[PDB]
Amino acid sequence: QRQLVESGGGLVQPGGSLRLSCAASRSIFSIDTAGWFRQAPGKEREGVATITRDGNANYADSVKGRFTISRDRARNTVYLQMNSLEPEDTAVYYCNAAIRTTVRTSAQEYWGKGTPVTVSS
Amino acid sequence: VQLQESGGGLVQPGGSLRLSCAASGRTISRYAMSWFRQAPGKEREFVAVARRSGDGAFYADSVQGRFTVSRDDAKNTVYLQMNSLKPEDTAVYYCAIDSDTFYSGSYDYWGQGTQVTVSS
Amino acid sequence: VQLVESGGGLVQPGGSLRLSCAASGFNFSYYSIHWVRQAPGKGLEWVAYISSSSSYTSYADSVKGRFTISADTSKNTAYLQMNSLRAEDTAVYYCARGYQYWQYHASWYWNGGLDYWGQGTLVTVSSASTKGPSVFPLAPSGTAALGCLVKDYFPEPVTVSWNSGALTSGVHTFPAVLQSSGLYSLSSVVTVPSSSLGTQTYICNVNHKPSNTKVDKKVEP
Amino acid sequence: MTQSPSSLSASVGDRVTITCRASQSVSSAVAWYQQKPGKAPKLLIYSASSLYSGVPSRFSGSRSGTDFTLTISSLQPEDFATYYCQQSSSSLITFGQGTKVEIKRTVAAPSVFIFPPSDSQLKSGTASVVCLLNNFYPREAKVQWKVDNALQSGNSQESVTEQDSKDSTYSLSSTLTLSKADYEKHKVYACEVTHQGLSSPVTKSFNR
Repeated sequence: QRQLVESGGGLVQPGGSLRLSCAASRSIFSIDTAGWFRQAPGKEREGVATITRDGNANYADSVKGRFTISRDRARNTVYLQMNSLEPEDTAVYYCNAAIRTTVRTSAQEYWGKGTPVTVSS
Repeated sequence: VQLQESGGGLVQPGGSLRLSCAASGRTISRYAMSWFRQAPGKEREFVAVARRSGDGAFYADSVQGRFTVSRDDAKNTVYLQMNSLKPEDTAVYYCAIDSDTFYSGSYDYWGQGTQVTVSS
Repeated sequence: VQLVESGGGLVQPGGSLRLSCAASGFNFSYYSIHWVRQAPGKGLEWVAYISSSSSYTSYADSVKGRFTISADTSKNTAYLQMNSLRAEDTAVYYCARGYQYWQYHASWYWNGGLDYWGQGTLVTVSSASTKGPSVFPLAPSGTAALGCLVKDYFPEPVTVSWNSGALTSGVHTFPAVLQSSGLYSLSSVVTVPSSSLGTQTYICNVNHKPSNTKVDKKVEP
Repeated sequence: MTQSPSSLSASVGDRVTITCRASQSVSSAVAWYQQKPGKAPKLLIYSASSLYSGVPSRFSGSRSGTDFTLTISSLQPEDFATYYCQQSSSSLITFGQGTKVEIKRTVAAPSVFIFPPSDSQLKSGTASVVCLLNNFYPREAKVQWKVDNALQSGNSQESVTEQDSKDSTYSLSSTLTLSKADYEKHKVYACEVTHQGLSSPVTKSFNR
């Protein structure tokens, strides 16, 4: 599942912050429902957040307070700003989507490739 | 290649000396440097070895804890700090270079020795 | 999360063989599979890599071309297909889980690693057939050493006991080494009191199960 | 990959450091593994600084310059095994040659023994001569075979035991193999041993 491109991960000291941005490959009409998944190296793909069609911003139960999902209806791009990071949030952060190409074609899934995020001294 | 020990002498039981071994004609930084001692009539016996920096120092049973070997690579000199000295430590002390950088004890060059006498 | 290797017996040089890496538990379409090899008494060495589909496959120069990897998400299984086996490839091959898109990630600040490892199978290439050891005394001439030379056997393993297991202190049974013949040899030695040599009997009991060989050898001064 | 220390000795509870020279790869960060004798290597550190879920906190990462390092703060009597560094690359990873910690202990010179071939073996056409170096430390040693005082090459093999779990020593066997006809051409069979704990070589010999 390609044609999505996350970007923004990078080393960051404990308590820093940064903004990952799921995207689209070319001229996509709309992003129905996003979602950001995490796959730290010794665990299972958890799941961290969920926007909906209009807005729901439902979060996990260990992250409320640091993670602020959003959308950019102008240039179709889901966002995810993590603030005051911690050494337990190291993982690769996948992106999900519900792309719909044109104004009448039915929806269709899409997975990303994800980006790494390391937190340490 | 020449080695020259110094720092021996007469010392009281419980006392301290520091032996030095100065090398010429050879850069010691690449080689382990060892101390041996020989009491009259006895075989020359191992005391301590300082391998290259980071590769560790090793010691004989009889001196463990009391003696410490150390290195000054820049000055091509190795040291034996001898504390808590015992009568049994009386001997001529010798330094030798291990010519094998892989540490198999190829002792080709020896000093002339320095006398240590521990008695009151 | 129980990786399981299987499929390792004995092969003639140049031959071919498949190796099966049964997965379980994790959703197999998410993770890669790596085959890490280890020669006897050396450091590990990476050999292959297969993702969910077959559209991803790297290789390692050691078996570039001689080896065909393959996947089957039907039973979460992965298969290695080795051909033109060389005399050196004798090894202990593994499995190892690991990220799917492990290339697009790797960078100057992240490296996924290999989480779960299997347990290893023992491929072995030879021309060599099953053969029991010859057992020869290592005769002693305040501690004495004595032993048994356990020579020209194949494959591993052999066991050696002393005095039917009553003598265990000071025994050293050396790791086998492969001779230029392609057969193994080792010695088993024991140190004992020199004053015992006249009045104590020393017998090495050698067992090579692959050949059903059992030999007791009295070791006399 | 070239790990710099290769036989780092150490005692219990102390601190030790181990470094993996980036062999100017893509320099993607290392991920240290650990392996005990004859088992499955485990993960210890990924991305060069973070721990693996459920690993004691004694360990640590470090990204000094372009020389990645690992530091065991306190050495539990359990941690004694080989360690491996694993650097990614363009499209193939490669494990380092790997270093091996070991138990510090005051040097022990080998006891040396020589064994002539048995008459039973000779009657079959081959002569195996065995030299035993027993219960020594550190592991490095040299065994030279001399036959009528002539140094031998190419006709011997060595085996070394794993470190003894009680006394932390090694033993070593060297086996010289000759045809019966070659064996019967010579009188003096000698094994000459050196070790850093020996002030002079130890020779054990027999006359055929």
